[PDB]
Amino acid sequence: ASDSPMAYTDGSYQFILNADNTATITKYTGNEHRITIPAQVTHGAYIYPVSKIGDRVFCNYKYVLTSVQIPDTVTEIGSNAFYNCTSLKRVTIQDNKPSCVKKIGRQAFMFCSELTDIPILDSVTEIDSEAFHHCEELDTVTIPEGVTSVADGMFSYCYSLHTVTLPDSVTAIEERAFTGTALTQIHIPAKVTRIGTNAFSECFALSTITSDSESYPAIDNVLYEKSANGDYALIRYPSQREDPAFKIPNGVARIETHAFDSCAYLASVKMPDSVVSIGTGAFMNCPALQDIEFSSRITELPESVFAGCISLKSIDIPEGITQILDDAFAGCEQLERIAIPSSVTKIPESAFSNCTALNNIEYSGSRSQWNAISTDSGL
Ligand code: NA
Repeated sequence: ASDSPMAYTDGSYQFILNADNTATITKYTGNEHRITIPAQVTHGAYIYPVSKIGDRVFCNYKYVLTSVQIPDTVTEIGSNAFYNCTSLKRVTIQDNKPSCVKKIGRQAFMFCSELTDIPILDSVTEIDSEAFHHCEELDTVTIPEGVTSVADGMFSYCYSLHTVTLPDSVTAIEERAFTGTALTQIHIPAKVTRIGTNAFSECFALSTITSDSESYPAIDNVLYEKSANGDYALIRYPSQREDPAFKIPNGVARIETHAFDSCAYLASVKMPDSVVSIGTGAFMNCPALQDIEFSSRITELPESVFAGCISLKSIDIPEGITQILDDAFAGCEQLERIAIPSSVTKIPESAFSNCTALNNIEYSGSRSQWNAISTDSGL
């Protein structure tokens, strides 16, 4: 269908009729700053309980909006229902009754950056992608038993969110689910079998990691992904961990993207030769990082790998690296010396951008070989 179903009006609300003799609110035509979703609507000879807030009803609401009250008849909140309601403080249940909300749609509260009170989460079984993306004032969240995954970007950039309780029923934490949050600790429940890329990237306040998952063990307070073949990928080193040095264990095959981003204290890192690849921005914004011992089996320095590593003074790029990608050392203001092997044939101009102390480039090849290095790479 290229059109939505036939809608009726009851006061400031429009609605459609559901197959189970309930109604879905599809439009709001008022301009209140304190919203009360109706528990019932009338059409013809019948009264319909309101079971759903339709997709986008308050999406980009142009008027001032501070609070929303939902009746306990509502079992579903549509996608983008309160998208960009940036002064919305609270979403409560009428008469302080228990929430009956079971499903929350994609981006339902995305950009509700002042939202602090959300009791609608208490009996939910499904929450879709980015439902609380940029809810910058949420402080603690409890996901109830019955939720089976944390959908992608669910709490991305929830800057105040310092504690999240995940239930035993969660089997997946999707991509970017907690990117940029204020989590001080993480507990991975036993049934987690998938953690998506950057689920814990930019977690600047993280100090402890615990896990009951055999697929995602916490080994010496570091989160890993363990593959069926026994290989491990290091996925999250806690940024607030105070140890000046860390040696990545033998048996780790990959340092995943942003695994060591924003480490406030880490000064020295050592890689085993089992490490064959490093993800984008693996050590970005590590301001105390001074010494790096590389694996002999890596062949690339990925994008932004050491971007913002402002204490880095000297670095020896291992023989066998064939390319140094965009922004690899961008903003390394104290970098004075870099040894580049003749195997490096690609270095974009941005790789050493804002490297004002850089006065000693030790290149093991000839001037002709140096001039043959390609400076081409997209963004
Ligand atoms: Na090598």
